[PDB]
Amino acid sequence: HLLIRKLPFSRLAREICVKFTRGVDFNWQAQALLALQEAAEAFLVHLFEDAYLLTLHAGRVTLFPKDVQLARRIRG
Amino acid sequence: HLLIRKLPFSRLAREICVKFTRGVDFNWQAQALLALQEAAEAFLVHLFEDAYLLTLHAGRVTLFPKDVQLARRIRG
Amino acid sequence: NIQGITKPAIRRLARRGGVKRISGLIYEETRGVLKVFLENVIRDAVTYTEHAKRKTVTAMDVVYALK
Amino acid sequence: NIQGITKPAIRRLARRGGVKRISGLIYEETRGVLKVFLENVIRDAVTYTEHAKRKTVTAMDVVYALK
Repeated sequence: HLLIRKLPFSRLAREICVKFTRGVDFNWQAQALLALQEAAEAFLVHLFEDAYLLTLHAGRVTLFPKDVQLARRIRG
Repeated sequence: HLLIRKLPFSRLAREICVKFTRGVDFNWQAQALLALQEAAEAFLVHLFEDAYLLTLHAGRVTLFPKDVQLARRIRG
Repeated sequence: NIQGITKPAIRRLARRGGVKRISGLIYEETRGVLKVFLENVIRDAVTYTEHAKRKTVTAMDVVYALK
Repeated sequence: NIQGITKPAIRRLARRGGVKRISGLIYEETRGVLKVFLENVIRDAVTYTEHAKRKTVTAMDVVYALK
């Protein structure tokens, strides 16, 4: 169940793709964009959980960017 | 530069291997055992660093098992 | 564009992630995190598309880039 | 056997890892961490050895199990 609107997520994806391809035209299967968004979301969610065990670990209850950054740093 | 003595590390490795193979005889190239130990050490060292950023993150300066366990949990 | 990922979406994602309260600075942080991830995956998806001589990014193409 | 990984070795490893002070309970924790890692890698090294019809674990065999 997707928490980001499909259209904002799709514009982004296209902008990103276009800033990489920079002129080479590619099509995206609707099922490619969808799979991507699942993965995009599912990554944010696990990343949020890990960063939150860090928060808790620091005695706090409010997620800080340093929680998210430590988590990423520990993932590699 | 290896911080665990090669012989204690080798007995262990053999015991582990034997508890898996459980009768099937395999030989270890001296360079297999060595490569293993490098990896064994290098893993402990990175694991120690990551767990220590956790310690620091908790305001502390003393590494606790919970630091090591969180780190592993965040690695997956 | 990136500001098109909205504050509310970020909180739902965090909520689903078990986060209870969040700093105001999470919003822009979370956007930084998603721009980078999308750039990595997309660049790879497209590269494998391109490699196979196609011009249409598939769902196994994306799935490869995740791997 | 596992108690054959000595307190001093664990501190040198931690020191190299930048740890400054450590709890007494690190020792047994670090041993648990190494037994598991060794069991994963070794079991894989040996499995790939076995697969290739050899009876001698090589250095690329170990290197595969790390991958």
